[PDB]
Amino acid sequence: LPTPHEIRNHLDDYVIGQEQAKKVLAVAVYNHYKRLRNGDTSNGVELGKSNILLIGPTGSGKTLLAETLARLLDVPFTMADATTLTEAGYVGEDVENIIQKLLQKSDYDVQKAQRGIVYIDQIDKISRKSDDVSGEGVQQALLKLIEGTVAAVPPQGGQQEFLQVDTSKILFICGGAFAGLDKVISHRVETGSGIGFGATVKAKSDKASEGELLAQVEPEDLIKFGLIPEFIGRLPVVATLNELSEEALIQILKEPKNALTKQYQALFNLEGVDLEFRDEALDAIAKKAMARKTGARGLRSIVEAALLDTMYDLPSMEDVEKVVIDESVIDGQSEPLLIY
Amino acid sequence: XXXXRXXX
Amino acid sequence: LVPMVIEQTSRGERSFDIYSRLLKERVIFLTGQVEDHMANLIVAQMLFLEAENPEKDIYLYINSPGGVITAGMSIYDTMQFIKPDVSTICMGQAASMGAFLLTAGAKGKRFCLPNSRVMIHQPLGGYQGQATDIEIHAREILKVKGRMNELMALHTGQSLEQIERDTERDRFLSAPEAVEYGLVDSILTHRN
Amino acid sequence: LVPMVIEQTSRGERSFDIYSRLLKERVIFLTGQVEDHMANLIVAQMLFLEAENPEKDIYLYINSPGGVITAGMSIYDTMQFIKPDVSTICMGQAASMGAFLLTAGAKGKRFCLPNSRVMIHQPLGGYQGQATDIEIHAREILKVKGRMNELMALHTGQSLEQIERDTERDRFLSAPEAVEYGLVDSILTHRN
Amino acid sequence: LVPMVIEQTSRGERSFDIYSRLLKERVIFLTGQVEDHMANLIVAQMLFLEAENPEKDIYLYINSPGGVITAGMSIYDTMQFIKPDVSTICMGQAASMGAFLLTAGAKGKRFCLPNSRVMIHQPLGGYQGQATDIEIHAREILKVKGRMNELMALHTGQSLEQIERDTERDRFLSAPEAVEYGLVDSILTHRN
Ligand SMILES: Nc1ncnc2c1ncn2[C@@H]1O[C@H](COP(=O)(O)OP(=O)(O)O)[C@@H](O)[C@H]1O
Repeated sequence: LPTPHEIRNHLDDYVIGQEQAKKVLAVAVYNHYKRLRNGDTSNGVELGKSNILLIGPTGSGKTLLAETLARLLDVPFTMADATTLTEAGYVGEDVENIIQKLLQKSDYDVQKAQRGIVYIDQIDKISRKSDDVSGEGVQQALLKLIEGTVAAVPPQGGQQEFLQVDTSKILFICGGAFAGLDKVISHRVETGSGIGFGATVKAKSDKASEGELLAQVEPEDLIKFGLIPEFIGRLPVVATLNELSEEALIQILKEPKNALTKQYQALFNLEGVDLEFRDEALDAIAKKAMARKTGARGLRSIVEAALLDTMYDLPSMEDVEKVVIDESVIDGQSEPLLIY
Repeated sequence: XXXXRXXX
Repeated sequence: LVPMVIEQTSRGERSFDIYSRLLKERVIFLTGQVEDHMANLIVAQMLFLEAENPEKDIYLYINSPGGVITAGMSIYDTMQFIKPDVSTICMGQAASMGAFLLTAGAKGKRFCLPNSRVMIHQPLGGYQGQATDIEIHAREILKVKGRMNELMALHTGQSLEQIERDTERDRFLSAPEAVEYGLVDSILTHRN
Repeated sequence: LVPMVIEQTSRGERSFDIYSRLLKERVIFLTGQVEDHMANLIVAQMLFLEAENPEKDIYLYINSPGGVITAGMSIYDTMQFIKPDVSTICMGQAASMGAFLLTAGAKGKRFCLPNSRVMIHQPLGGYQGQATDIEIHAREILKVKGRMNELMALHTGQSLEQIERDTERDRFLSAPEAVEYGLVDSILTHRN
Repeated sequence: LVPMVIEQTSRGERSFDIYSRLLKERVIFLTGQVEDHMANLIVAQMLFLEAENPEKDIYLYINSPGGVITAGMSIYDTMQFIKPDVSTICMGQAASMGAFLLTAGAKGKRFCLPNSRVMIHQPLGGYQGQATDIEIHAREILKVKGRMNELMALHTGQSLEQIERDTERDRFLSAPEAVEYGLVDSILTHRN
């Protein structure tokens, strides 16, 4: 029922700074579900599936795009991690666990779990080591899984029976971050440099965005990284997040309706007290976030640690209608101003 | 009951 | 002794010598006197980079007091034959033959350090034997001197008459003077 | 012989030479006489560290009785070109050229050991030949002496006239005097 | 040739040279004449052990007929700078500079073998040139002699006047006499 323009606005409401990624997932999910409604009633039969492969920095909202999508789409969603995954029978894990995880959302799905979505994290960790149960071997097992098959699944765990569930219909989104991939593509496309005199040094570590280089990424470069070309062939769609920005972090706390700044504002509305967050206080949070190399994920630690004293003393305090936060308070050398 | 899981 | 370094790659860790690591980035080092063995080693490096990629610029750092002429001309002809632009940089000193390979680099990609020094003079030689043989070796070295001046004028842009007068004796040229002389294009004072 | 060490890492165990281990931490060793081969080796080390990290300070330990001037000037220009601050430390002795690379380090990051010793004098040379050639080589070494004194004043902060009088003959400077002379910033007596 | 040994560990078997195996246990060997190359190698070993553990004692075995003074003073300042106590042992012989590094060890952790021998004399030097230059090098070596006697008294506890008289000429000291002289603490006759 939805359209790419309608879903783009909803995605924009919760995600920002990633414009190309919205159009990729919009048209992909749009055409993916179109195939489910129409099925194979048309002349064309066995409509092939189009998988999605995301590559971007850490904490760049890759998981948020899949989580926010499940809320509007309403289909079941799961967040699997490939770090634990092992090669067909070892101590760490087996691929079978992933299949049950999706069913676990509703625990009863015959013609409903086929339309679900799955997310994978840390895909680069299984890169083929060339010096294996961690490397290439793991990829070979996922080939048949993504291509579509049926796995026996005890519904609810229990009957003397097992249920069959198709997986061709089920779309997969392999999310992950490929660190060091800039050097591989730089020598191939832009320039061989970084070590020589005339060669450009990596001066623009944070001055310029590496993202632009990632836009020119191709599957051939992924082969040198360690992945199998056969594995990448199953995921023709490609999404590339560029970077995270300091001004974006200020917008992340103001433009999204679910911003953390707005949660505290609503907390005190019922209490009958006003809340404020000046622009001079948000810019400081951006510096501390980049300092810990964590992105937006390491944001609540800075906010909750600063407002621990104010929140603890707010019920005790009386005749206080407004709260003002300053940049000095974020550093910890000052106490927030209170207005009666 | 009892799981005998070992890997070489 | 040569220090060993580790190049972090996705496939795994690999150990390289300091000279081999820079070779991977299309960088060659010209150190010491120019001889038949040292010259033949640099030629193999250029050819190896040509096959890997013929469209990426090569960087040649030169720090040498010069040497044999025939050993140096093999490098010059190679740089002109191959398609990639061989960028040249002068570190420390550039003698007669070191200066000829410096100016022979691709136009616009020649640099000299702020404190580098270039020296140019005429070919040196000698012979012992009959008078008939001395005349033969004298005519040969005269052709080389004339040939080396013709090419020097071609890349430096000066006239052949000027190169003949300036190369009669040793002539030192500072880094600023080399730019004005057409020998180089600019100076790499700081990294911008 | 060079002892081998083991660097415990998450991936596994790796064996390194003592000189290569310190190179991983942005540390370079300058030992013995300064020549074209030893000087060209240190330059490759600095560039390798620049690419790995351009924002981390580099440490250069110098223990050398000096050597060729042209070989040493290639290192000085490199330290100024690259963005990272090249910290210099004097161990044992620092001759004319070793002292020039010592003071050329980043301001505020220059140290001298409590018992180290620095020595400075004028450039040495010589020539044999016709009188016309002696005049050429004499003018060249005179420019270097003037150029080396100009740069010494820039980093030490002293006046050019003072460097000329102090560099006429050999002058030894103890560790305390080097601080008073602007050559270094402090002394690393103990680890705090 | 250096024999290879196998260090049995839980992870697996590893092959080490005899000198590298002892380095893992904070043991450094000082063999032969003290020069700039041999001295600069030991300094890197001490720093490597400092990072691995700053609270474990280091053992330094010295068997050397002495050598250059400036090369030896780099080691002395390093032992005093680092926090760990550098234990010193004399094997075979300890000359003028070998004796200065021997007594410079941590107090109470200095030993001498029952048949070892220590020798001390004044600094050696020489110069050839103008009379003005001889006076400069003479004043410098005189400062070193005075400085070396001051530090010798500090660790040995004797007075500066006594060290001056005893170091005027070669003086051999047996192992028992060294204890009475404050140079060492005890003798490691047998293992108890
Ligand atoms: N545009 C955005 N607006 C609000 N929060 C964001 C945005 N982008 C990222 N985040 C934050 O990042 C976190 C998710 O990071 P994630 O995408 O899982 O990292 P990775 O890309 O390494 O998987 C969420 O907690 C979310 O609050």
